[PDB]
Amino acid sequence: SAQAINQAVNNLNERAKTLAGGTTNSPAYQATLLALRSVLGLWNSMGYAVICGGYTKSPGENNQKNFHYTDNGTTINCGGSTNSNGTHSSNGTNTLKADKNVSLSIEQYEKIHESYQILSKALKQAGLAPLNSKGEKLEAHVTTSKYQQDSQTKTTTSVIDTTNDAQNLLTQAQTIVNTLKDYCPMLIAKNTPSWQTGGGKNSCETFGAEFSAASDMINNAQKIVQETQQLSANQPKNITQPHNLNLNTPSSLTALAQKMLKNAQSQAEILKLANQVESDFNKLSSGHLKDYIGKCDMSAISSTNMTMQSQKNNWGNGCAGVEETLTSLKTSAADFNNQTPQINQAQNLANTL
Amino acid sequence: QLTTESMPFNVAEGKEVLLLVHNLPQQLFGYSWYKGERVDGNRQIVGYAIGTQQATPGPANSGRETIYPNASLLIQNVTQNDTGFYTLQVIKSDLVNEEATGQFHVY
Repeated sequence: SAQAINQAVNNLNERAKTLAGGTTNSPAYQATLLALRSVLGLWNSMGYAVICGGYTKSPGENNQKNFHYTDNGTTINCGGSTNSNGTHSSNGTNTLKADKNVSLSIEQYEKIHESYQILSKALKQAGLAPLNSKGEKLEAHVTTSKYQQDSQTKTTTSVIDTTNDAQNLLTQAQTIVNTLKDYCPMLIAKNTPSWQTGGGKNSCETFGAEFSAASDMINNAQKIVQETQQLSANQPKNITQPHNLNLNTPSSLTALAQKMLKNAQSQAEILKLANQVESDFNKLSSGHLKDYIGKCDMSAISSTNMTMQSQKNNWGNGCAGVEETLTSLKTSAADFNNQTPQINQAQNLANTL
Repeated sequence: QLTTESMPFNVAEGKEVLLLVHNLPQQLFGYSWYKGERVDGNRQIVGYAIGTQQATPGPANSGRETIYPNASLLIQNVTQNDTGFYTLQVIKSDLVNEEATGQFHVY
């Protein structure tokens, strides 16, 4: 009949426009945001312990580099050690070669740092852009320091032109997880979190499940983006001139219906992925990071290669607002799990032709 | 405190010497041996990471050295050039280091 097919099209479009364009109502958006916040939470929870600054070329290059996290700010030193008496040493991790199951190079660390700052600054200054939207441009700042030749420490803030679209931000998150996953740098030993008391063990030994979890959340979130654009360029049009059989020919009617089914399957696939992100978050957030990634209050934990601006800082726990976004994913998915009957009528209605 | 001991101290040319390490910390990130008095990357004999057990040689590596998990350094077919000070830097799991020097003479 006329308005039956026409009403089913209006159900798909309104649901698709909410799923693609919406923020707080969209489980596609909130799952993407969860994956982004989870990697920020991962690094905030255990990033300080990652051993960096092993040499690439030579032991003769005793390169160091300080990486800055700003507020109660902190600074992480790659390359150096601290001597028995407590003084800083320019000979430390940089005496030993950087590779798998040992130590990140300064280069590998500066990628993690740069991506982290891009991701963190983008979500705070602009938020995640809607998945159908192409994004909004914004500058990101990355502060680091090097030691000058027998003299003072030089600070340097870089500018990075970046966007807040999902595809970009997911790439930043992917850089952090894959660098930890692929090269398994060792953790520093010694308000110490439970997992650290993880001293003579690499980061993949302590967080293998958590890296795999985050890794999958990113890949599933990237797939949601690719289905959302496919969905967006697959809109079934309303039937107009309902009895004009020359205009509304039984060819275009079968084509419209097959456009509705591909539109329907994309929506099903997105919600499937969104649940798997929620599944993968439970794997991430129930191991060593259970009492950490979800929360944020000012601790005072310190390793020998960290200096802090006061006696506070926020290392040890996530500080990404993951619990907020987890419930928002559930609340949005509940709305979409109630409208699944209206979708199922629209699938059956199209299959008839 | 960390301590070297060369065995023997007075070494005949073409023979071998073992630098024993006493009071080695039980929790280690890694360590490195050096030619001479001080920790100098240009005179690194070899670096050893505990995670991989990779004895990565350095610029001072003659090819006649063998390093062990107990931080000991065997040197075989000792030449007259091998005389003098050696330096061990050890790096603990908490990123704190301990230095120790040793020495042997060759005749």
